[PDB]
Amino acid sequence: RMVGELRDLSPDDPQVQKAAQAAVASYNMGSNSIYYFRDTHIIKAQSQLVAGIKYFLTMEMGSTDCRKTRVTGDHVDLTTCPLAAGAQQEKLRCDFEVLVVPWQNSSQLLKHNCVQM
Repeated sequence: RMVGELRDLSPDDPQVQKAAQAAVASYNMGSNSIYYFRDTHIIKAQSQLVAGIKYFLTMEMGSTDCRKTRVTGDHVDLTTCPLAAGAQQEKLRCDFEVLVVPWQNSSQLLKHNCVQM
């Protein structure tokens, strides 16, 4: 078995960004809201070395005006989805654990825990 150091990374790190996008996309596939949520801010980002790499992300999200009825996943561009304003506006502070392995393309959201703000 292989277990490594838990290290702090920059939120702007390009591989942290991909992990975040995989974390958000997985949340939307399993969330109860009609609207797609979107990452607004990445607060903290750590990485741990395993047979692969685990990414421990603390990040803020926001509900959008984009709906699952009108737009399907895998074909949704969250950059074209505006944050909902008033009445619907819902914010979440989420902890994400993203596993990335070399033999796979799709990263996995292994665990999550969101908390309204």
